[PDB]
This record gives sequence, structure tokens and C-alpha cells, in this order.
Amino acid sequence: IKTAPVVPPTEQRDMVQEERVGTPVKNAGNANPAADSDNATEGVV
Amino acid sequence: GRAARSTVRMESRIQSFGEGKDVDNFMAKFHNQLSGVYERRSEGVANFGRILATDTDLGGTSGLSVVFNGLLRGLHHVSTVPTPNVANLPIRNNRDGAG
Amino acid sequence: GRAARSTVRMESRIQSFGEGKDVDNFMAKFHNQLSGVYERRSEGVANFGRILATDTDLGGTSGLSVVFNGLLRGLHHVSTVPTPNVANLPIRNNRDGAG
Amino acid sequence: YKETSRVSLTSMIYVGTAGKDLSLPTGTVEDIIGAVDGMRRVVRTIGGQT
Amino acid sequence: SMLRNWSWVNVHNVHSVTGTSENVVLAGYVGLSRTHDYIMDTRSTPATSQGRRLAAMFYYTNADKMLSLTFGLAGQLRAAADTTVAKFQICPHTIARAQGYIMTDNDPLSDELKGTDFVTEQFSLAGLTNLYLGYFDGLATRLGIYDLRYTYSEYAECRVELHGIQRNFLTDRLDAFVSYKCLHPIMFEYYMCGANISG
Amino acid sequence: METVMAGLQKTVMNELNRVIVSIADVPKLPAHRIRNLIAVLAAVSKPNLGFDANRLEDHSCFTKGWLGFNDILLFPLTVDLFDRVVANEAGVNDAGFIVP
Amino acid sequence: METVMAGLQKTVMNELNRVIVSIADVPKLPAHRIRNLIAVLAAVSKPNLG
Amino acid sequence: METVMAGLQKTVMNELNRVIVSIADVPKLPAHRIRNLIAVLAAVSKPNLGFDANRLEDHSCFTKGWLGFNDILLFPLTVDLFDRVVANEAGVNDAGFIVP
Amino acid sequence: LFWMAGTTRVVLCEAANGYKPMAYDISQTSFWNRENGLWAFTWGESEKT
Repeated sequence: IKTAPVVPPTEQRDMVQEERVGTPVKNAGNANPAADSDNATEGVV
Repeated sequence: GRAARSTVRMESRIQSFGEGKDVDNFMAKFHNQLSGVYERRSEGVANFGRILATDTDLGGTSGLSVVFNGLLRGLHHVSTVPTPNVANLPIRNNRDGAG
Repeated sequence: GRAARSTVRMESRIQSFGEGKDVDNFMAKFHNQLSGVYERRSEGVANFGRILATDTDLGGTSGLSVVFNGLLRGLHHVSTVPTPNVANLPIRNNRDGAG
Repeated sequence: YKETSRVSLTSMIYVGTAGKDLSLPTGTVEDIIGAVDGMRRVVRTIGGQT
Repeated sequence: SMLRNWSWVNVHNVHSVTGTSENVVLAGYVGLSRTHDYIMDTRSTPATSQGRRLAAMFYYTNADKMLSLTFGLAGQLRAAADTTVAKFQICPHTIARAQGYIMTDNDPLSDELKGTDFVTEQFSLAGLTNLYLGYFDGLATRLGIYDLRYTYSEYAECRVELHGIQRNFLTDRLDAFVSYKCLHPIMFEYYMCGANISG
Repeated sequence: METVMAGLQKTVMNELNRVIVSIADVPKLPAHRIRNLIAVLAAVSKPNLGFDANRLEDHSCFTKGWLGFNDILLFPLTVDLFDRVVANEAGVNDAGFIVP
Repeated sequence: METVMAGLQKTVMNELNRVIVSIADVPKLPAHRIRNLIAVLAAVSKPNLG
Repeated sequence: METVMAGLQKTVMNELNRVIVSIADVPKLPAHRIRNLIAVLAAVSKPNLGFDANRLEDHSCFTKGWLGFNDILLFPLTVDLFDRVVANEAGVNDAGFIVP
Repeated sequence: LFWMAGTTRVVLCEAANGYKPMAYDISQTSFWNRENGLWAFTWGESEKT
């Protein structure tokens, strides 16, 4: 048995951190966001 | 390297995390533990202790891809010259404009 | 040997094994068990104990067919010769230019 | 007025009176390797929660 | 000895094994999270058991063992780009047409095609690239590669483009209809398990 | 070291000055092999990996386009990394390997 | 030997540098016959048996 | 360019300093035609299209009444317009290489 | 024909009297060295060579 001094549970707080490597684009779920333009065969106002 | 056209950069950027903390308590833990190594109650130890307590990194352990990217790039560069002389593998030197 | 047309080769391919087995605790067993023969704190006993802890061999002890194949080949080579002389059984030497 | 279209990005080889050729974009890959369906793609999670 | 290594070649015939370029700007490892966790004794050692085996492998492995793995990955990616180039007909004429240029080897033909229904149907380089990255990502995964050329394309600080964009399309117009498939029809079968795209 | 930690501020790109790699314990390697990888880690950050143009007065396929990042700072959390780098493993016990 | 073990490594062909035949206990042959079969064991590796 | 971007500001009329026409990819026109239309794009901002009085010391039917706007700023989002302007295609008279 | 690509509509057909011999017979040419580009008509696959 080894009794060791630890940090009291009430003087620390677990905080969830979300780590990201880059900011997702506007049309993140779209494989081809350029197909709204390539399929505008009548024009756009 | 005449057709590469591809660049890789890494951002060692950080954020600020948490609210309601106590930075003096962590700063005490930091500079007390590393006391047989770096002298406590020092300007450098106080600075680094506060950045550790207040700031966190944004990429994290998921940003090690670039570090391993360039570690393999230099392994490939060295191991693909006909022989690793000083002639085949020059090292970037600080020239004075005149060479 | 004018009409032989058969060759045999053996590959010493090793694979990885032991998804979780704590390499550093085998390296302790290896350099302690073999301390009575080889110097325990050396870079060779740590290196060869690092290989044994991480890599096993692909299809071992079934490629002993080839080794026993070649030990029987040499036995017949030295025995189907008129007399085992140096004139009848040369050994390959290291010839330079002009032999 | 001939209305505008979008290029179909398929083989445009015609073989005369036999009409348009049989378009085999990937050849035999999709029969061996398997259908791909590039339209739906998943951005792998590089980051995470700590 | 450098002319013998094809240093004389047109640098516009050298294709990346993915057919794409890349500009990566990724938020990376700083080390403040790991040093914080060490002082609190929460997660002192972050290296896992699967990483200590992989680490030990790099200690006693020849560096030429890593180049054989990498040059086998490089050709497997070029076989997946060859499939994607062949699917969308990626050639100099196609890419130039995507940018408002009728590029043909026959000079009088491109002048006559201006007044026909050739200009009736149109497409964009952005749309052409987005189809190339979508199909290459799915195909390369099916070959068990898992490359992040599509993940990076969906990050706001990263841009992915086709490789043959920096060339002048008004110059070498006699190679207009030659595809960007780079490897022999037999080295394609070598990688793609007997499958072939041309013959 | 404490001089270095004093000027370890955050830049204007919301970016730390350097990359911190804190070493608590050292993987079992010869001292000379450890010093050699420190040379590599100091050069992995430099543009083109701290390598110069080696073929046709231009960069290779691998060192081209490497822009680099902020220099790695090996910040030992324990004295082990400090006395392993300067360790002379030739003829002395010195709590290290016997490497002839 | 401890220098030779420091040189063992996995080669380009995913093979080991050498072949380790580890002997724990030895058959009781006349010692001059141990030295002769070691000469054989060294030559069986070479092309054409040496 | 980075000096010019430091000078962009909102003016007294709640307007921007310039007009930013940002070009991502460039149409494949002969490079001498890119340099000519840039000359046009610079002059369309000026009063009376940058032209002078060519009849009766007055302005033309089309040139008159054009008050103009703020100067266009060609802002290349990629490097393919910066190298398109300075691209030289003349001097070559080979088949498949000549540009009229 | 296997490297023909493009988005234009062509009609592929064989030319009239298009069957003609090559310039040289590419079967007979091969390289002599792995270290340079010596290349000419070769010979020599005999019972011994």
C-alpha cells in the first residue's frame, strides 16, 4: 500500500477541448458546390 | 524539383481555454515541480507557467501530420541521391549577398 | 551442371507481431537472461532485444527444408567426385582483375 | 436558339454509320475494384475532442 | 550524367501521382496541451502501446525499406489518378476548354469551331476539379489508401487544384488530345489487380 | 533555457513563438544516435528542411515547397534529456550503454 | 558479438540482415568436429555452397 | 499590392476606396489580349472613359455622360493572372506554337 | 488511340490504303547497356551467346 498526496477533487475541473486542424468551408457537405452554376443553362440574375 | 508546385506549412497557433481557473495555483505547481531543473521564481519560468495555464493549442496532437510529413521528406531526400556526400547534399548556409 | 534447370532460394522475411506486448519489458528480460554471456548494457543487446520483441519470422521452421536441402547437396558434391582433393573440390576465392 | 448544355465529359468517339462508340470511362476497374460513387464523399475527422 | 536522367524533358509532361497540387496550412502541434497534462499528472505519457512498436520498428529498419513502401504507394496513387483522368477525359484540350479556349492541334479547325454549337455547352475548371477530387477520393479509399486530398479541399485555408494548370495552353497545341495517363497499360494491371482501362 | 522561456510570447498571428516538445523520459538509444536526431529536429523546421539546391541549381522533389514552421524547442520536464545528449559512451559506466 | 548484434536490421526486402541459429546446449561431438561443421554452416549460405 | 491593400478604406460617401475585381482563374486568351483588356479595364473608370474631346471640341455621343466610378483593383486570388500578363508568346513561328 | 482524350466529337475511321511498312522494324532494335542509351539493330541469341 502506498499512500500518496493527490490533488483534492474540488480544486480541479475537467474541461473538454475540441481540437481542429482547419476551418471547414461554407459548403462542407457538398462534393461539388460548383454544379449549381454549371447547371444554370438559362442564366442567373 | 521542377514540377512540384505544392507547398506545406504548419501553424503553431493557440487559443485561450476555460473560465474560472486559478493561474497562480497552476503556476505554483509548474515552478515547484521543475525546481531541480530550472530555477523557480524566475522571469522565464513565470512566463512559461502562465502561458501553460491560460493558453492551449488549437491543432494539438492532430497537427503532428506536418511534422512527420517533413521528417519523411528529408529521409527521402537524403536516401535518393547517388551517395550522401557533402557534394550531393548541400546544407543551407547564410550567404552575404556576394555568395 | 550443364542440364540442371532447378534453383532453390530461401527468404528471411520477418513480420511484426504482438499488437500489445510492451517492447521495453522484453528488452529487460533479454539483456538480463543473457547477462552471463554478453555485456548487458550495450547497444547490441538492446538492439537485438528490440528486434525479438517486435518482429517474428514469416513461416519459420518450415523453411528448414531448404537448409537441409543444401546440406545434402554439399554432401553429395564432395562424395560424387573421384577423390576429395583440392584439385577436385575448389572453393570460390576473391579474384580481382586478371583473376 | 440552340439551348446551352453542360459538357458530359464522356468519350465523344463516333464510328460512322454505327453511331456513337460504347463509352467505357474506367474500363474494367469498376467491375474488379468496385463501384466508386464519387458524388458522396466523407471528410475524415482529423481533429477530435480532448 | 544529368542529360541521361531526362533533365532535358518538357517539364509540362511531368505529372504528380495524384494529378493535383496542394496548398496546406494546418494548425499544428504546439505542445501546451501535453505539458499541461504532465504537470497535473493527468495523462503524463501520451504515446500508446501501438506507437512504441511502430517507434521501435524505425530504430532497426533500413531507410530503403521505407522507400520501397513509398514508391509502391506512389504508383498505386498514379493508377487511381489514371482511372480518374480517363473517366473525365483530362487532357490539355479539356482543361483549356474549361477556361474558354478552343484548343485543337488543327489551327483552322479551332477558328471554325467558334461559329458552331461547340460553344453551346460549357463547363468550369472549378466544377471539373470538384468532380476529379470526389471520384479520386472514393476510388483511392477503395484501394485502401485513405489520402486527404478531399479533406484538405474542404478546409478554408487549403486549396487543391489540378496539376496541369500552370502551363500555357496556347503554345503546344499539337498535344491537345493526349490524355494525362502516365503509366504503361501493363503497370496499370500490375497495381489494379488485372483491371485495365485502355488495353 | 529560462532566458528562452522569458521571450516565449504569442505573436500577432494568434500563434506561439515556437513549437514545444517536452521530453520527460528518453527512448533507449545510444547517446550519439540521440544527438544526431537533435540535428534533424533543428532542421525539420527550416524552409526546405535546411537543405540547399542539390540538382540543377534547384530543390529536389522532396525539399521543395517545405515552408517550415516555428522552431522546435526541446523542453525537458526532467534532467534525463540533458545528460543523455552530452553523454560520452566510450569506456565509462556513466549510467549509459557500452557502445564501442 | 555485441558489435554484430548492433548491426542487425530489417533490409529493403523486409528481411533480416542475417539468420540467427541460437544454440542453448551443444551436442557432445568431438571438438574438432564442431569446428568442421561450423565451416560447413558458414559455407551453406553462399551461392553454390561456396 | 500589399501596400495598396493597406490603403483601402471607407470614404466620406460610405463608399470603398476602389472596386475590387478578384480573379481566381483566368480565361485562356492570348497574353497580348490580356494586357490590352487590362488597359481598357483601367480606363473605364475615368470620366468619359478616359477619352478626350474628339469632335467639335466636345465629347462623343457614347463618351459623354460617363461620370465613371472608383478605379478597379484587379485582385488575383491566385498566381495565374500575375503570370498571364507578363507571359510572352511572340517570336515563335513553329507549327502548333505560333500565336497570331 | 488509347491516349486519345477530349470533349470534341470526332469520327474514327481507317484511311484509304493505310497499310504501309514502318520506317525501320522496331522488333530488331534493343539497348546494349543499362547505363546509357546505346541503341541499334541487335543480334546474337545463339546456342552459347
